[PDB]
Amino acid sequence: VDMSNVVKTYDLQDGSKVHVFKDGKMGMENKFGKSMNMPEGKVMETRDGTKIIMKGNEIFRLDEAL
Ligand SMILES: [Cu+]
Repeated sequence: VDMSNVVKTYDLQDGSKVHVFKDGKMGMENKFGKSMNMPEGKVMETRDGTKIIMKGNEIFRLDEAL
């Protein structure tokens, strides 16, 4: 992964990673570095307990206010 152009990574509980790039592209790799299609509309939990959903090429994160 070209981490110098990655602005945010989400480290998922299952060891996969979602990477969001400076130009707005997004990709995913499993724990072995194999590319994955991103599951749109699926709740995914991060290692620190955050939950996210990807929809319309955007990341939505559990509202910390609640
Ligand atoms: Cu995505």
